[PDB]
Amino acid sequence: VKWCLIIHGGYLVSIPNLMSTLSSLHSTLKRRSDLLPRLLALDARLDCTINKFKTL
Amino acid sequence: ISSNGKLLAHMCKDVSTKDHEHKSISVVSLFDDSVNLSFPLGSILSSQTQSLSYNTRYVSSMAIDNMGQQLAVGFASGVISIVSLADLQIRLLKWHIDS
Amino acid sequence: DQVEIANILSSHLEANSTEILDDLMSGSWTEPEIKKFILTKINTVDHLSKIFLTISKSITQNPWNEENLLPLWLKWLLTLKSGELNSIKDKHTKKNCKHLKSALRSSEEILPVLLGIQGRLEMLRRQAKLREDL
Amino acid sequence: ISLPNFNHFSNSVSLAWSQDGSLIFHGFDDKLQILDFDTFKKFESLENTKTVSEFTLDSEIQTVKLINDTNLIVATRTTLNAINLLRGQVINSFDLYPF
Amino acid sequence: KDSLGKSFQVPVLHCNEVIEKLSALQDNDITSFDDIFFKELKIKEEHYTEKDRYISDPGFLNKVLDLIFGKFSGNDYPKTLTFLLTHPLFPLSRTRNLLSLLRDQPRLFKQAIVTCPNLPLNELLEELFSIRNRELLLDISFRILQDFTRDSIKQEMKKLSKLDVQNFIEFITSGSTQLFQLLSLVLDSIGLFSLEGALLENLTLYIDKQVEIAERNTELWNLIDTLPTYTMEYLDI
Amino acid sequence: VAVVLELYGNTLESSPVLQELMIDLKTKVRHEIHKSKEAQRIEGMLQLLTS
RNA sequence: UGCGAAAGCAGUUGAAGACAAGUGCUUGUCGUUCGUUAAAAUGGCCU
Repeated sequence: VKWCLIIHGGYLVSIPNLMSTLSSLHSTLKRRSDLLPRLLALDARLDCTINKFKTL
Repeated sequence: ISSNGKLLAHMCKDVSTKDHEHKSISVVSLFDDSVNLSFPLGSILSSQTQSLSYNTRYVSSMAIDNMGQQLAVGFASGVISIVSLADLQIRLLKWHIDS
Repeated sequence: DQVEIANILSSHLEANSTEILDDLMSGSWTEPEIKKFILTKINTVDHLSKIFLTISKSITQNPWNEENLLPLWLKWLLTLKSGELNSIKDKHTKKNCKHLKSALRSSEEILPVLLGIQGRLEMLRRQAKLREDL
Repeated sequence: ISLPNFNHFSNSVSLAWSQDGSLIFHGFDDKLQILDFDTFKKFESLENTKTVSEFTLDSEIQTVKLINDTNLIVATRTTLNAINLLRGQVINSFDLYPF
Repeated sequence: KDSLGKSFQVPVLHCNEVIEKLSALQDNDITSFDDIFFKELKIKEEHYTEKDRYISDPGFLNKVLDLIFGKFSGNDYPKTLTFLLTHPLFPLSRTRNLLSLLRDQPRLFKQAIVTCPNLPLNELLEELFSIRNRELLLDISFRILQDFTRDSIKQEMKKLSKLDVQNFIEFITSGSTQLFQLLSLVLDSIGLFSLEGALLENLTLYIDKQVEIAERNTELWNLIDTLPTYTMEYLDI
Repeated sequence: VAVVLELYGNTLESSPVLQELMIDLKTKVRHEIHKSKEAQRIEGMLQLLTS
């Protein structure tokens, strides 16, 4: 995906209706990007527990 | 008030001033002088509820029989106590979790 | 060295001096030494309250601070020693916690924007690399 | 889709739509915009004479009502105004502030 | 849509008397003009308040603003200008060159930035990308990001020159929310082609260390959101 | 999982298998955080190309 | 509780009387009043 975006970037700029054409890519990235703060919060709680029983 | 409308039960605060138990329950027959009872709430209340919360001693509902032998007192903890008015003997019914 | 720094910190905490912040910000502290100090050398609720107040004020006055010793101190403090910090119900301590909350809240919104900018820069690096190669 | 693209957050949002469907009147906070539906963007005129698509008002818009294709009622937190779209002129304004 | 705007068919106060009194007031008399105008409107607050709806007529604003500019083109501006800058129904036409005329006076310039409606994106972005860096940069950034669409901001950054874009980039790199959104808009504006390798590498390192510190601060945020057989004991009797 | 950590955090210091489960779920969470960050970066790249 | 976008930002719960329990004293309670903007009676849902 990233190599396609890098190599064919100018053609993607030139073509219009890019969200409509790449609609699946946008939503697939949106879900993963939206899940981030909950993952970070769970990471911090699990850091607390693991560090506590590691010191103990 | 009973279903036929001949009997009236009421619970009153005045027993707190005039007696050891806080509240008094009085059953009066309206149209004639057949039925008259007055008893403190402390006799009805269980001996386990003094250590508990105030929900266990708070009367949220009452019902009185048409023939006047039964008095159902429902509390804020979800317990229904049916009192035989002739002998002041209670029976406990527990299904309700809330009031 | 580390024991001398810990003794100086204990003396400054006892004397309520302002040098406790300098002792915490000193580069003599390493992470196992920080963990050992937090595990053993703190028993006084007043001294723990004082070090928490100065750490929280120092972080709140500059949340986007490149140094990591003070955030490491706060992280290990909250990780290992939270319960007595909840028991301390001082109003100024609660207000300081709210201020530190307000200072640290903003970086949550920033992180998606910074990640997007980093992605754009990553594309620009690899496009320049392709243009240079061919 | 019309992207928000703002750091501006406001619950004072009203919409109106012309009966032929050509124009959408979007009142957001104090601004009021006219949008061409076909482009779903802001209305721009080639002549660009006596046609302003954005209205800036005194307070936040509560209601936008497009009566006919001509008359546009805008209720703010202070005043209730009628604007004639063809004329581009405010017919009359009333003071709703003491209520 | 075609017929819009093209029709061929065509506490009360005396605004005309207020304009006449302000005209009779002498030029460069800031105190006299302010006293007469505030006595005519009869509201105490220097900034605009919800009380005075009736002054919001536009022709009064045009005549008063023209009289102010004529009277104090060279002299110091009165508090009447401050009140009109706080006023929401400011005329659209004056904002085209408002900032240039009030650039010399910093207090009135800042008041126009933070309160005056309809400051155009042209002069706003030009003043932001100016090399003055007089710490009003945050207010200008907040103003443009709050009041203008991301597409239009990007389109105006397309028009703006590459050198000032560069200078803004090393200014950010040397050294926040509005700043990062602005940097994202600047990157979108310059696009694929034009960015130098050295500046790009410094910007990459800067963004990487900010990502590290941001993730660290979110961690701290969520941290704040977070019978033996034989026992030998002493007895006192 | 967070409610589990809140209620039963003391039994981690005793039970060894729960510690192994916590460490495995930690590694999985780190992998998913990396995937989410990568998706956000590609979303920014897509925004640069679309705009 | 007030305002505000969801984020948040400021702000706040005082008295009086009566009763109970413990031991005149202490503490709690309120089918009490006045003032401020301010868990737990083995007890789970029909055919």
